[PDB]
Amino acid sequence: AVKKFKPYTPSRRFMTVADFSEITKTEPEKSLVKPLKKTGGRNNQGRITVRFRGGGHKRLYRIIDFKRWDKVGIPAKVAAIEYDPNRSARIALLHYVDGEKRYIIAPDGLQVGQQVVAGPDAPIQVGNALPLRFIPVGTVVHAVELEPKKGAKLARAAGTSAQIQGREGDYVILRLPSGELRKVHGECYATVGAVGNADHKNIVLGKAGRSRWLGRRPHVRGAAMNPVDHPHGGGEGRAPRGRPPASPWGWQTKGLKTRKRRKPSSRFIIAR
Amino acid sequence: MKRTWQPNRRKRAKTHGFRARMRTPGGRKVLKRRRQKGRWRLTPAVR
RNA sequence: UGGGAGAGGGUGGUGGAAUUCCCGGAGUAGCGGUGAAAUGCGCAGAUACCGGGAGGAACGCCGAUGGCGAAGGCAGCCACCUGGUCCACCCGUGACGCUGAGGCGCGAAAGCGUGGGGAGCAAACCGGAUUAGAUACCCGGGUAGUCCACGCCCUAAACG
RNA sequence: CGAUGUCGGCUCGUCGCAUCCUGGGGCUGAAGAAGGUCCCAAGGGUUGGGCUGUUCGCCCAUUAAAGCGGCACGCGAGCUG
RNA sequence: GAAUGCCGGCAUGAGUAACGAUAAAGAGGGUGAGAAUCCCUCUCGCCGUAAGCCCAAGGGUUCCUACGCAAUGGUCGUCAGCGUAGGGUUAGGCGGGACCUAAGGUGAAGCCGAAAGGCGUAGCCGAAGGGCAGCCGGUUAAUAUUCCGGCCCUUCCCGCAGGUGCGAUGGGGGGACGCUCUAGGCUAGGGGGACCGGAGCCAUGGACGAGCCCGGCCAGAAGCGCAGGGUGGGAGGUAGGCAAAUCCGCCUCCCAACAAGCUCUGCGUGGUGGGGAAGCCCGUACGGGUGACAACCCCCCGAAGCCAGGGAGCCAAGAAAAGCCUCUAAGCACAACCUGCGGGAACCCGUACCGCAAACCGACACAGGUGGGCGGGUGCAAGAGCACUCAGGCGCGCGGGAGAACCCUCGCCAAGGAACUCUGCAAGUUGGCCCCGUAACUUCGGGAGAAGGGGUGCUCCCUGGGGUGAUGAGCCCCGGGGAGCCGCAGUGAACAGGCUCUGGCGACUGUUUACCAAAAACACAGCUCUCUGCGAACUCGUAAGAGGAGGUAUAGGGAGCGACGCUUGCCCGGUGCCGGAAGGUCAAGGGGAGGGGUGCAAGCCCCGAACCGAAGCCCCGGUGAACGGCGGCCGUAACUAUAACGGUCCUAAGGUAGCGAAAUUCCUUGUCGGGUAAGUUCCGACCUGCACGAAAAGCGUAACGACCGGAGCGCUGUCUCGGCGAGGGACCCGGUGAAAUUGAACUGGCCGUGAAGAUGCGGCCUACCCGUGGCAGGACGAAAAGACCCCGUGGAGCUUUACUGCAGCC
RNA sequence: GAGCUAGCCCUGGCCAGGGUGAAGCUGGGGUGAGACCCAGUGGAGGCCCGAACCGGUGGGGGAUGCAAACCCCUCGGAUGA
RNA sequence: UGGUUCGUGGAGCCAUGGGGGAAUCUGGGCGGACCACCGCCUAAGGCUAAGUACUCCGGGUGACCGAUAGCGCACCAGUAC
Ligand SMILES: [Mg+2]
Ligand SMILES: [Mg+2]
Ligand SMILES: [Mg+2]
Ligand SMILES: [Mg+2]
Ligand SMILES: [Mg+2]
Ligand SMILES: [Mg+2]
Ligand SMILES: [Mg+2]
Ligand SMILES: [Mg+2]
Ligand SMILES: [Mg+2]
Ligand SMILES: [Mg+2]
Ligand SMILES: [Mg+2]
Ligand SMILES: [Mg+2]
Ligand SMILES: [Mg+2]
Ligand SMILES: [Mg+2]
Ligand SMILES: [Mg+2]
Ligand SMILES: [Mg+2]
Ligand SMILES: [Mg+2]
Ligand SMILES: [Mg+2]
Ligand SMILES: [Mg+2]
Ligand SMILES: [Mg+2]
Ligand SMILES: [Mg+2]
Ligand SMILES: [Mg+2]
Ligand SMILES: [Mg+2]
Ligand SMILES: [Mg+2]
Ligand SMILES: [Mg+2]
Ligand SMILES: [Mg+2]
Ligand SMILES: [Mg+2]
Ligand SMILES: [Mg+2]
Ligand SMILES: [Mg+2]
Ligand SMILES: [Mg+2]
Ligand SMILES: [Mg+2]
Ligand SMILES: [Mg+2]
Ligand SMILES: [Mg+2]
Ligand SMILES: [Mg+2]
Ligand SMILES: [Mg+2]
Ligand SMILES: [Mg+2]
Ligand SMILES: [Mg+2]
Ligand SMILES: [Mg+2]
Ligand SMILES: [Mg+2]
Ligand SMILES: [Mg+2]
Ligand SMILES: [Mg+2]
Ligand SMILES: [Mg+2]
Ligand SMILES: [Mg+2]
Ligand SMILES: [Mg+2]
Ligand SMILES: [Mg+2]
Ligand SMILES: [Mg+2]
Ligand SMILES: [Mg+2]
Ligand SMILES: [Mg+2]
Ligand SMILES: [Mg+2]
Ligand SMILES: [Mg+2]
Ligand SMILES: [Mg+2]
Ligand SMILES: [Mg+2]
Ligand SMILES: [Mg+2]
Ligand SMILES: [Mg+2]
Ligand SMILES: [Mg+2]
Ligand SMILES: [Mg+2]
Ligand SMILES: [Mg+2]
Ligand SMILES: [Mg+2]
Ligand SMILES: [Mg+2]
Ligand SMILES: [Mg+2]
Ligand SMILES: [Mg+2]
Ligand SMILES: [Mg+2]
Ligand SMILES: [Mg+2]
Ligand SMILES: [Mg+2]
Ligand SMILES: [Mg+2]
Ligand SMILES: [Mg+2]
Ligand SMILES: [Mg+2]
Ligand SMILES: [Mg+2]
Ligand SMILES: [Mg+2]
Ligand SMILES: [Mg+2]
Ligand SMILES: [Mg+2]
Ligand SMILES: [Mg+2]
Ligand SMILES: [Mg+2]
Ligand SMILES: [Mg+2]
Ligand SMILES: [Mg+2]
Ligand SMILES: [Mg+2]
Ligand SMILES: [Mg+2]
Ligand SMILES: [Mg+2]
Ligand SMILES: [Mg+2]
Ligand SMILES: [Mg+2]
Ligand SMILES: [Mg+2]
Ligand SMILES: [Mg+2]
Ligand SMILES: [Mg+2]
Ligand SMILES: [Mg+2]
Ligand SMILES: [Mg+2]
Ligand SMILES: [Mg+2]
Ligand SMILES: [Mg+2]
Ligand SMILES: [Mg+2]
Ligand SMILES: [Mg+2]
Ligand SMILES: [Mg+2]
Ligand SMILES: [Mg+2]
Ligand SMILES: [Mg+2]
Ligand SMILES: [Mg+2]
Ligand SMILES: [Mg+2]
Ligand SMILES: [Mg+2]
Ligand SMILES: [Mg+2]
Ligand SMILES: [Mg+2]
Ligand SMILES: [Mg+2]
Ligand SMILES: [Mg+2]
Ligand SMILES: [Mg+2]
Ligand SMILES: [Mg+2]
Ligand SMILES: [Mg+2]
Ligand SMILES: [Mg+2]
Ligand SMILES: [Mg+2]
Ligand SMILES: [Mg+2]
Ligand SMILES: [Mg+2]
Ligand SMILES: [Mg+2]
Ligand SMILES: [Mg+2]
Ligand SMILES: [Mg+2]
Ligand SMILES: [Mg+2]
Ligand SMILES: [Mg+2]
Ligand SMILES: [Mg+2]
Ligand SMILES: [Mg+2]
Ligand SMILES: [Mg+2]
Ligand SMILES: [Mg+2]
Ligand SMILES: [Mg+2]
Ligand SMILES: [Mg+2]
Ligand SMILES: [Mg+2]
Ligand SMILES: [Mg+2]
Ligand SMILES: [Mg+2]
Ligand SMILES: [Mg+2]
Ligand SMILES: [Mg+2]
Ligand SMILES: [Mg+2]
Ligand SMILES: [Mg+2]
Ligand SMILES: [Mg+2]
Ligand SMILES: [Mg+2]
Ligand SMILES: [Mg+2]
Ligand SMILES: [Mg+2]
Ligand SMILES: [Mg+2]
Ligand SMILES: [Mg+2]
Ligand SMILES: [Mg+2]
Ligand SMILES: [Mg+2]
Ligand SMILES: [Mg+2]
Ligand SMILES: [Mg+2]
Ligand SMILES: [Mg+2]
Ligand SMILES: [Mg+2]
Ligand SMILES: [Mg+2]
Ligand SMILES: [Mg+2]
Ligand SMILES: [Mg+2]
Ligand SMILES: [Mg+2]
Ligand SMILES: [Mg+2]
Ligand SMILES: [Mg+2]
Ligand SMILES: [Mg+2]
Ligand SMILES: [Mg+2]
Ligand SMILES: [Mg+2]
Ligand SMILES: [Mg+2]
Ligand SMILES: [Mg+2]
Ligand SMILES: [Mg+2]
Ligand SMILES: [Mg+2]
Ligand SMILES: [Mg+2]
Ligand SMILES: [Mg+2]
Ligand SMILES: [Mg+2]
Ligand SMILES: [Mg+2]
Ligand SMILES: [Mg+2]
Ligand SMILES: [Mg+2]
Ligand SMILES: [Mg+2]
Ligand SMILES: [Mg+2]
Ligand SMILES: [Mg+2]
Ligand SMILES: [Mg+2]
Ligand SMILES: [Mg+2]
Ligand SMILES: [Mg+2]
Ligand SMILES: [Mg+2]
Ligand SMILES: [Mg+2]
Ligand SMILES: [Mg+2]
Ligand SMILES: [Mg+2]
Ligand SMILES: [Mg+2]
Ligand SMILES: [Mg+2]
Ligand SMILES: [Mg+2]
Ligand SMILES: [Mg+2]
Ligand SMILES: [Mg+2]
Ligand SMILES: [Mg+2]
Ligand SMILES: [Mg+2]
Ligand SMILES: [Mg+2]
Ligand SMILES: [Mg+2]
Ligand SMILES: [Mg+2]
Ligand SMILES: [Mg+2]
Ligand SMILES: [Mg+2]
Ligand SMILES: [Mg+2]
Ligand SMILES: [Mg+2]
Ligand SMILES: [Mg+2]
Ligand SMILES: [Mg+2]
Ligand SMILES: [Mg+2]
Ligand SMILES: [Mg+2]
Ligand SMILES: [Mg+2]
Ligand SMILES: [Mg+2]
Ligand SMILES: [Mg+2]
Ligand SMILES: [Mg+2]
Ligand SMILES: [Mg+2]
Ligand SMILES: [Mg+2]
Ligand SMILES: [Mg+2]
Ligand SMILES: [Mg+2]
Ligand SMILES: [Mg+2]
Ligand SMILES: [Mg+2]
Ligand SMILES: [Mg+2]
Ligand SMILES: [Mg+2]
Ligand SMILES: [Mg+2]
Ligand SMILES: [Mg+2]
Ligand SMILES: [Mg+2]
Ligand SMILES: [Mg+2]
Ligand SMILES: [Mg+2]
Ligand SMILES: [Mg+2]
Ligand SMILES: [Mg+2]
Ligand SMILES: [Mg+2]
Ligand SMILES: [Mg+2]
Ligand SMILES: [Mg+2]
Ligand SMILES: [Mg+2]
Ligand SMILES: [Mg+2]
Ligand SMILES: [Mg+2]
Ligand SMILES: [Mg+2]
Ligand SMILES: [Mg+2]
Repeated sequence: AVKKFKPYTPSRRFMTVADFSEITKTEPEKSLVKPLKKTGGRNNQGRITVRFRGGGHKRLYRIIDFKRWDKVGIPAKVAAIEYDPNRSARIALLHYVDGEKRYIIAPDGLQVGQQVVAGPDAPIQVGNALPLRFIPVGTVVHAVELEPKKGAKLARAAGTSAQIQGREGDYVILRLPSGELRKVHGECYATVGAVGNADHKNIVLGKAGRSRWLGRRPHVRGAAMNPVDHPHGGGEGRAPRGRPPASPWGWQTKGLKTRKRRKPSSRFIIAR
Repeated sequence: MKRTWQPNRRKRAKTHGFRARMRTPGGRKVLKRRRQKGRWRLTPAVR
């Protein structure tokens, strides 16, 4: 629903921000925040391991419930929908009838005021979490555990959704957001709805700096490098790739698969 | 212009000083060499 | 006021046949294709058969010189929302009417922008035949597109 | 090669003559005027511009003429670059 | 006797360059053995968002005083930041620790590693962050928020008095937070004043005057007042805050909707405490007395500071823990806690001095570098700008003369204006504010300060708005109209764009080669390809572990292109990558046909053929925004010319669109046209593209550009073509006094000669001895064991289908 | 050895004064309802002019220097990568 | 795989990281692949002086030096810098 800009500077010609229309509460719940360690790419050795990170806006981390079999049977009233900086989705503030407050991430089509509940016996209705063995086949669904009681791994980004295409025995068959078809165990919880903020991927950042506010630093091509630095480096003049196109560490980056071949997960994976 | 030696009594003691020699097995051999030399200051004098 | 018909339109949902692909079984020396052949597919087990699964598009019989709409145009079924129209009763208002330069809206198909989707067909493109030659007609592949949402384009043998 | 700084421009000259002009002369297919060619002759003079890093060259407008070469293709402990 | 040899010593250059900002000096008087340089007075100049105060870092005695001058001071020195000696730094309230946590470090539990060691939850350490109780003056030669004076506070510990279930390192609240823009009321700060208090002064033509000059404050408990911040109050129900809770959280009705009530700050007032100018008189270097019984009043401007956790908006969504409050748990409830009072107790370290600099970092009393706060006044529209100047601090630790060339930094110029030159390089024109007015083009924002104009000072009169005060005077902020005055000139000084047309590259702001390159290179939003289903892929690591990520296909990695507009054609034969349970080949291992060596034999020990044996390669397909590639020869059309057309060779295919003598064009200054008097550059065309061409992208593109090219207008010392003037050097004198270089030197020209470029050889010529200011032709001048070339079976960096290995992967 | 320098993490600070005037609000116009168009308010931006601050474009000086990167004139950014 | 003179060699012996895996005197290793004969030792637990190496320190001696030599230092030196 994505809010655009008159071209009164050169960067504001193309820059789009999101609407923030579903946001009801501008300031996060005090008992559910804890500080993000900004890391900068830098591991415990101090070395860069992911290049070109840092410089971001400071963030407080919002504790998300990715389990929701913690609190089976206890319904919750949706009290607020909020901005999480740490993820593409929005988040929903739940006041449970206990008075435990939790965040969950926000489906498409939540309203404030409404009631959600996890359950094998919850209604099949947006925001409720069931095992996958109890959701009817053909529903779209999100927040999907991959192995049971290990918490939600699958379909967490903004707009994303997985669909149940079958059962087979203990296991159910998911169309993942990649289009991968995968056997997931039936007792893995999953949370119905697709995820909201589906207009995330139409955001055009507009200028250089809005990359830097998110902690994405400048990315340097290997053709601008020198042959110690990169395979693509060097060449008096500009340079075609000269060789099959290649990472800084030597391996190819047009086509080369590196799914590990003897992985035990591949017996659970149908297509790709 | 801004030259190289910009002194700091925190940094001098925490880097070159005696308690940070004796963490490292290289740094204990520093004081061993300076004792065997006979130096009057095994560590840099900070105050 | 009381009724009637209709693919009139918008939204949500849903049913079956068939094409393609994938998986399993069985099964052989050929299948497609044409005027005829060839490209092509096939002993790495194709076509032809059965069973399961996924996906998209269009809805056979009803069905026609039929209906509906101002035009473009509209066809499985279900529900919601909604426009037009016709008949009867002759009840009310009481000339309130006709057309309409501009304006405003709608406007097949092709085309364009963002995202999705892509089974079949199919510009461009690639082969194989015809021919003196083929940038075509015929044949085998095949990308945009054809589909959806939103925004444009504003055309025609938009014809009675 | 335990270093002789390379092109072009500027500044500053100085030298040679196989002379562009000026001076003297022979022959002329030299009527006159203007020329051609050769001999003597360096004392002096030998312009300002457009283009190009240019030297050279091509044009513009003049001129009596718009000379060719040497001096480490003179001259960077003189300058530019 | 040589090694550009090592160490030391002393010479040459040479009384030469220089003496470290062109902010500036002159005189009188003292001390002294000795004064331009030390102290005092007068005159002059310089800084004054500092070149003036206060913090922090760093430095470590440099502070003050007394006595000195060998060395240090770029001269001198009686002076000093120097030598000797003595003195000086006082804290419950300032900073830090017996408080807390952040990144990080360490690290019992635990994980890993040949050893050394590497990780790691809780914990602990870790500070310009959070927490916490002191303001104003006075004394010293030198310390003070530290001592003294006044006023006011915080912790403990022990007592009594009155209240309450008290009670944890445990639960909860709070602490607690972004950027930008702001309202109200204050304070700091400043301006004015006829009012108040002052020593005094009428000068030189006038003035005894609401004259001139100086000053009209500071802190301050309780209690009021004015601003403002935080906050709902009961009742039940309760399974969540890992035990328990009356607390918190979540429901359900009742009264508020407000700050009404509670607290809590800020600011005024406040008992009382203190300060108190100019001028004059002095005896120090620095200070004192008087002026004073001082006055200590009123207006205006007003903050970026306070109320503070204020309000509004926005996306990029903005630390933790303790102090503090509350709630229970054991234990206790003769306790323990809270409020009031009294008595008592309150440790360790720093404190001097410099601190945009002569005391820090630069070997130096070095024109460089160094974080935070105050930083007055007037005018210029505003300002931390600029000019002058309060307080305050300086005249930069060599001077005196002279008035050449030459150099640096300035000023001016006849006539001409780019003729200079690689280039208007440099320098000049323009310059601030107000009002007219402003083109192509465009992404409708811009282009725009387009361009080009007019106004600009002062006096008098009339006149409209606000803010503070009562609607009023005054004080302040803004305007309008009319009439005049002066000068060459009115932003009268200083600070303050030259403009336009056109092309190339890159969309734009940005980034880089610290110390010769700021660009068309890098980056950039944006496009595509590819990988990656999560103990992800990728990366660091032997491992453990960690980043990715406390992310989950709208996410993460890798590669290329690089906003946007219109587009990205053909070749999959070779290389890469992807898909193929067939087939060829393929190692260990299985398998033993058969044979061998020894034994008197049972035996023991060897080879060893079929056949079964993975990945990989061969093979079959796919794949270009993967690596890459994208032709040649003949003939033909009613005049030549040309070839729409055809024939033919080869290829995997034979360059499509769009550009094109281009950042690409050798021939080349191609050829036409435009500009010019004249144009190897420029702009527009043709295509004969040596050798453009579609994501190492193609062709365009408004705006942007300290990028690169061409042209014109204005303007000028760039030039014709120079001239004059100013200052800092240069020159002379006094003081101090280097350097690279140097075989020794008694060191001329020509023509020859010589290892082929002679002061030194030969012949001739010329020439008394020695300096100073200058110029650079030579001494193959100095400096660097040439960096271009070659050599060395010299070395490093980089590449690959060179060789051979290794990590990694299968 | 990261007290220079490059990147990142934690915690603080700094950016005088002027211009332009996006969204959004309010009134009005408009329509069946709208889109939309006027004003007024508003105060956005890797916006503009320019000190501190960060740089280092062109020229000149310097060249055994004040300086082993300096000085003068000029110039770029200056609410943000 | 390492050690030994042993660099795969006819490669034994000794120690081993991986796989298989006995016996207790009629049992086992060895004498350089292997076999026979003849011989030599008794693994898979550990301790053990002296003879050997060095010179921070004390002493003796020198066809060793004599302040550019001898230690870096004869001297308040691992100091000043
Ligand atoms: Mg928290
Ligand atoms: Mg760590
Ligand atoms: Mg470490
Ligand atoms: Mg890049
Ligand atoms: Mg490069
Ligand atoms: Mg490197
Ligand atoms: Mg490489
Ligand atoms: Mg390359
Ligand atoms: Mg090239
Ligand atoms: Mg009737
Ligand atoms: Mg009538
Ligand atoms: Mg249409
Ligand atoms: Mg269509
Ligand atoms: Mg489309
Ligand atoms: Mg087809
Ligand atoms: Mg076809
Ligand atoms: Mg018709
Ligand atoms: Mg040479
Ligand atoms: Mg020499
Ligand atoms: Mg002659
Ligand atoms: Mg003559
Ligand atoms: Mg003659
Ligand atoms: Mg003649
Ligand atoms: Mg004649
Ligand atoms: Mg010209
Ligand atoms: Mg030129
Ligand atoms: Mg030449
Ligand atoms: Mg000549
Ligand atoms: Mg020559
Ligand atoms: Mg020459
Ligand atoms: Mg030259
Ligand atoms: Mg140059
Ligand atoms: Mg050059
Ligand atoms: Mg000799
Ligand atoms: Mg010698
Ligand atoms: Mg010497
Ligand atoms: Mg001398
Ligand atoms: Mg002299
Ligand atoms: Mg001399
Ligand atoms: Mg001299
Ligand atoms: Mg001198
Ligand atoms: Mg005397
Ligand atoms: Mg400090
Ligand atoms: Mg200190
Ligand atoms: Mg010092
Ligand atoms: Mg001292
Ligand atoms: Mg004295
Ligand atoms: Mg002295
Ligand atoms: Mg003495
Ligand atoms: Mg002296
Ligand atoms: Mg000195
Ligand atoms: Mg004396
Ligand atoms: Mg002193
Ligand atoms: Mg002293
Ligand atoms: Mg203690
Ligand atoms: Mg204690
Ligand atoms: Mg502590
Ligand atoms: Mg702690
Ligand atoms: Mg550790
Ligand atoms: Mg250990
Ligand atoms: Mg830790
Ligand atoms: Mg602190
Ligand atoms: Mg603090
Ligand atoms: Mg304190
Ligand atoms: Mg005081
Ligand atoms: Mg003092
Ligand atoms: Mg006191
Ligand atoms: Mg209690
Ligand atoms: Mg807490
Ligand atoms: Mg707590
Ligand atoms: Mg005041
Ligand atoms: Mg008076
Ligand atoms: Mg008088
Ligand atoms: Mg006053
Ligand atoms: Mg006051
Ligand atoms: Mg007061
Ligand atoms: Mg309540
Ligand atoms: Mg409980
Ligand atoms: Mg209120
Ligand atoms: Mg009070
Ligand atoms: Mg007084
Ligand atoms: Mg006085
Ligand atoms: Mg607030
Ligand atoms: Mg703690
Ligand atoms: Mg002190
Ligand atoms: Mg002090
Ligand atoms: Mg300062
Ligand atoms: Mg110094
Ligand atoms: Mg230095
Ligand atoms: Mg010093
Ligand atoms: Mg000095
Ligand atoms: Mg200095
Ligand atoms: Mg400076
Ligand atoms: Mg500074
Ligand atoms: Mg001020
Ligand atoms: Mg001022
Ligand atoms: Mg004035
Ligand atoms: Mg002012
Ligand atoms: Mg101004
Ligand atoms: Mg200020
Ligand atoms: Mg100033
Ligand atoms: Mg003064
Ligand atoms: Mg001086
Ligand atoms: Mg004059
Ligand atoms: Mg002139
Ligand atoms: Mg003139
Ligand atoms: Mg002119
Ligand atoms: Mg010229
Ligand atoms: Mg010329
Ligand atoms: Mg030019
Ligand atoms: Mg210029
Ligand atoms: Mg002017
Ligand atoms: Mg233009
Ligand atoms: Mg405009
Ligand atoms: Mg103007
Ligand atoms: Mg006047
Ligand atoms: Mg006021
Ligand atoms: Mg008023
Ligand atoms: Mg005038
Ligand atoms: Mg000016
Ligand atoms: Mg060009
Ligand atoms: Mg750029
Ligand atoms: Mg472009
Ligand atoms: Mg700009
Ligand atoms: Mg830029
Ligand atoms: Mg550089
Ligand atoms: Mg360098
Ligand atoms: Mg530069
Ligand atoms: Mg693009
Ligand atoms: Mg897109
Ligand atoms: Mg590794
Ligand atoms: Mg991990
Ligand atoms: Mg994590
Ligand atoms: Mg991706
Ligand atoms: Mg990516
Ligand atoms: Mg590129
Ligand atoms: Mg490009
Ligand atoms: Mg366009
Ligand atoms: Mg292509
Ligand atoms: Mg290919
Ligand atoms: Mg291929
Ligand atoms: Mg192929
Ligand atoms: Mg393969
Ligand atoms: Mg074998
Ligand atoms: Mg075998
Ligand atoms: Mg075998
Ligand atoms: Mg195989
Ligand atoms: Mg012909
Ligand atoms: Mg042909
Ligand atoms: Mg083509
Ligand atoms: Mg041309
Ligand atoms: Mg012409
Ligand atoms: Mg012409
Ligand atoms: Mg021409
Ligand atoms: Mg052209
Ligand atoms: Mg051409
Ligand atoms: Mg070319
Ligand atoms: Mg190209
Ligand atoms: Mg190319
Ligand atoms: Mg390409
Ligand atoms: Mg282009
Ligand atoms: Mg352009
Ligand atoms: Mg341009
Ligand atoms: Mg001149
Ligand atoms: Mg002169
Ligand atoms: Mg002068
Ligand atoms: Mg002298
Ligand atoms: Mg000679
Ligand atoms: Mg001679
Ligand atoms: Mg001789
Ligand atoms: Mg001389
Ligand atoms: Mg000379
Ligand atoms: Mg000279
Ligand atoms: Mg020379
Ligand atoms: Mg030389
Ligand atoms: Mg050499
Ligand atoms: Mg070099
Ligand atoms: Mg060789
Ligand atoms: Mg070699
Ligand atoms: Mg390996
Ligand atoms: Mg650093
Ligand atoms: Mg400002
Ligand atoms: Mg508006
Ligand atoms: Mg603004
Ligand atoms: Mg800006
Ligand atoms: Mg600026
Ligand atoms: Mg400041
Ligand atoms: Mg700096
Ligand atoms: Mg830089
Ligand atoms: Mg510069
Ligand atoms: Mg320079
Ligand atoms: Mg500037
Ligand atoms: Mg500018
Ligand atoms: Mg061996
Ligand atoms: Mg061996
Ligand atoms: Mg061998
Ligand atoms: Mg061996
Ligand atoms: Mg073993
Ligand atoms: Mg073993
Ligand atoms: Mg054996
Ligand atoms: Mg043996
Ligand atoms: Mg044996
Ligand atoms: Mg034997
Ligand atoms: Mg034996
Ligand atoms: Mg034994
Ligand atoms: Mg001894
Ligand atoms: Mg001797
Ligand atoms: Mg010695
Ligand atoms: Mg001696
Ligand atoms: Mg020695």
